[PDB]
Amino acid sequence: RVLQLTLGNSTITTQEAANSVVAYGRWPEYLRDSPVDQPTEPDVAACRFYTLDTVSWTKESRGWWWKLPDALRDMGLFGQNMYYHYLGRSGYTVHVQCNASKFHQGALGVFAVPEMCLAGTSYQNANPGEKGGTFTGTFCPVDYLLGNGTLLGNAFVFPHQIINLRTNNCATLVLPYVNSLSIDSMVKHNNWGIAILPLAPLNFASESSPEIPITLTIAPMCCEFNGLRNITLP
Amino acid sequence: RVLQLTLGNSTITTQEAANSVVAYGRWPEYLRDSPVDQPTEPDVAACRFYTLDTVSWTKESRGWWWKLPDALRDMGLFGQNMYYHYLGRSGYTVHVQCNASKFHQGALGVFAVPEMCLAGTSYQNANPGEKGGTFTGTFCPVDYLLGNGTLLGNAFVFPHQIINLRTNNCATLVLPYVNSLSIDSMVKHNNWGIAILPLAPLNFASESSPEIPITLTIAPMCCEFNGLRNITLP
Amino acid sequence: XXXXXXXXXXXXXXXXXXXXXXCXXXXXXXXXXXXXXXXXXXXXXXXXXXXXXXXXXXXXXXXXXXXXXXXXXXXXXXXXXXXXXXXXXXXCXXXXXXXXXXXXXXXXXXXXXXXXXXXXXXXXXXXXXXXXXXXXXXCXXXXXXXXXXXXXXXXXXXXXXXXXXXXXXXXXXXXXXXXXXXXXXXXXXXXXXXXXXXCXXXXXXXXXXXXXXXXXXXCXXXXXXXXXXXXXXXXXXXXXCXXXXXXXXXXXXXXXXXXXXXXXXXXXXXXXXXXXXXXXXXXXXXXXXXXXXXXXXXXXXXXXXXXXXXXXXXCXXXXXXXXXXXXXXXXXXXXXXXXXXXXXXXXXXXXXXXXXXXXXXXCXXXXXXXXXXXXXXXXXXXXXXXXXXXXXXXXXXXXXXXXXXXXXXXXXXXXXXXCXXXXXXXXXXXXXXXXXXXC
Amino acid sequence: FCGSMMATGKLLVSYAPPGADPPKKRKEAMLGTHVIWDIGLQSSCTMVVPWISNTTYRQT
Repeated sequence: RVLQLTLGNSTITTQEAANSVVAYGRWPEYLRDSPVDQPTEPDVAACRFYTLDTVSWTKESRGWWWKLPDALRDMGLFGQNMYYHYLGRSGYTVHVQCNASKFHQGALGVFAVPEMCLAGTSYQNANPGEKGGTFTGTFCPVDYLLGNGTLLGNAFVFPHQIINLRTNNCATLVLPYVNSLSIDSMVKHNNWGIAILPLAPLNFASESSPEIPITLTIAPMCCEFNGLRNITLP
Repeated sequence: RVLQLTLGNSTITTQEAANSVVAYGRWPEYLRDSPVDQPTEPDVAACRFYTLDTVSWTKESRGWWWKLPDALRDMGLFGQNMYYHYLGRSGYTVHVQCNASKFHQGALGVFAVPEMCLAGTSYQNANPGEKGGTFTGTFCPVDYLLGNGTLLGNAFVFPHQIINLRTNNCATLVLPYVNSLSIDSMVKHNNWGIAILPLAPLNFASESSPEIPITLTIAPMCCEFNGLRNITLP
Repeated sequence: XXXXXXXXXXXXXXXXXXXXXXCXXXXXXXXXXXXXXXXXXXXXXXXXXXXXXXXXXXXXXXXXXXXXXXXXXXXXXXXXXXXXXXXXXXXCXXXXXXXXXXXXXXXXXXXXXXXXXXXXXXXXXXXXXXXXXXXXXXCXXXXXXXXXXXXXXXXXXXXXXXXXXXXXXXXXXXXXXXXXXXXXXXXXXXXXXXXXXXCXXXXXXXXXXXXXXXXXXXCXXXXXXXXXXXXXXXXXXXXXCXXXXXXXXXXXXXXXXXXXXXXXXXXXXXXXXXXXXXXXXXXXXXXXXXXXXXXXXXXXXXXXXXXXXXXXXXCXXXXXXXXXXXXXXXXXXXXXXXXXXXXXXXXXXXXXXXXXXXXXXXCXXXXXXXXXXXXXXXXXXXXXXXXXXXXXXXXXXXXXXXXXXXXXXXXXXXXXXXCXXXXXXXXXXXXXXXXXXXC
Repeated sequence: FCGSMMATGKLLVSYAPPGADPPKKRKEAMLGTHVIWDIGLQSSCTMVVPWISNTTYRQT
């Protein structure tokens, strides 16, 4: 069975979004009552599954990472909205599938990390846009650290899902908007940050594709923006 | 008394739109029933009063003219819509005021002309964009002809209104969409064309502004576009 | 980033024929409506001129003959009238107005005409030069419709070896001709010991080899940039970008680098509208182009100067496609050499240098570092039929050109010409005349 | 698709509507309308392109 999800001009097929995890079990929604609260609401075409360029997981692949909204600082509309607008706030459904054959043992951890400050500093350095940033096992923040001198084994606190190949081959984190504010400048501040690390090292059979692809399908949800609308009076 | 008309981010003050004329007494509206008819409906921000650069009417001014939609081939949004879209159709309220002092005798005729083929040939030649095109009294199509070797005196057939200065100083034509089709390529085909000619020659008192300004405030109404939306099926 | 690969770099189209300059872009050169390609025709030692834009329409300062084509990646140029002024390098772009340019190397279109003979005009050495022990035997090879213009200097009935440095000039736009002024420099004792120092020129004009032997006994928008700048290794090298209008362009004060042995390339486009700029990916850490909000001026500075970053920077503040703009192209050099004043040596026009209807009476501005030797005539008064030769490069990193101003044989007593050899580098003014010798 | 039963991948099929230009990069095409058809899940992507024309009868 395969569900075919649609968001206007975009469509994604999904085996079974049974293993969907909403971070902190909070579904993303708009700003509740708590016009005057300037909720410019363009939930039309900026809410379509976008697809980042796939990375090629290999034997010695350390890991990948993308900041959000950053990633979509170009995905057409949404990327636009993050300029004609000063303020905004979107949740996001991140949908990571990585099709592989039944002969590829391996396992990835997808970690959504609120305010993912990757340590070891210059805007561009920490914003790899749409191609994401990679880790290293010794610029590239240390993998088993996630920049921040932490022991990997604890990552699992952060909304996470494990793509153990000999089972599900997809994963879907659902991040809701999270921040110390109620709305904010979507451009200069990346609420989330998705890191994908290989837990079990990718291994396969003799003559088989030695580099399985993994795609990210980030769809901004219930997004909104500030206001330019002023007011007049007679 | 002065009415203050609003269309989102734009606002126009108008003395009294009492002398408003709808061409052929047909108000512009959308495509009636006569989704399947692919009526992509973005009647949001493309429907705001735009304002063309004012022309300076003088003694020896012959006349001016603008093709529509052409004119708005740049007025932000609407101009955009005429590219991301293949098909479209908009009416328009054209609102021509020309503030002058009580000491300026003069009179203009505003003529809306469906399919205004200005004769004497190269796209750019017949599409002066937003600054409009001017006439001449002998490139510049002959004024008392409107290109087409016609006698001026008959213009009045075409939806028209006369700005006789010693009376109303504004004029508002309301064109509805007109064409041999039901929808069309807004870009390569100018449904209307507004020509403003001075009937009574502009004259004034000794030391007074010798060049009264006339502004055009074209607001596209009930506009719509073709479709990119395809369809899938299991 | 739509590219371009201008094939057929070398092409010689004579007058009366039809030239061409094809384009082959890797990516499309049109998206919205019109094309982003174009047809250019830039001569040697010039700025970013306006020939064509949008691949269909024509730019300001051009004729109607130059047509348009290439509504895609595969574009080309058009010319229905070839001449001597048609000699200009053509390079199709892939941008209309946006600040994202990346053009190809170049597809030059040379000109030709009926072959002519190259007369030998050998002059004697100056006195002020000979005193210093810089006796050089000059020989001009101008007024010839052939590229190959050799000048082999002799000494005591034997051709010299490792004692000459000739320099050929550009293609004169008069009747498709060229020039070449060579000089055989030697020591004082060397020139004194030698009886005669002849020089032959066997070009593709005459049957035999002609020479001239003489005994060494008796005989919309604009932007005026600054001049060239001199600096050392690991120093500063910027360029002035000031306009003579209200302000700059809408998009931004774009720049196009022009280094030695290259056509054109985009580096970075800095705006003078507000503050934001936009550069290319390749150039990084050496395109510090800012904006001066004082008198409507821009900048084109580059830190950590290298041999590569050393290029003539300017700004072509073009708003529309037809009415464009360019700069003076203020050269920014980076080498290790001391500056020196250009001393002008007077070379008299003898009967040997005379061709029965001419008398080459010019000067010699040798021993001048930081190449800047422009030899004018009577403080830049008359300049017709004369062409400026290219400066040669020495091992020491100096420059010594040879400018020969043609004159009348009879007119060598009444009037007198003075060639002002200026040098802004060393800032030494000098204007030596050229009197006639009896011999 | 009519390749291995074990083979697997994802192809993006995109409908560039008329007037525009066919997309040349996958990216541009993902911005447009487009199915992301997983080889491995369904051996066949179907998709009805829609009817359009100003001149409400296309000329052959």
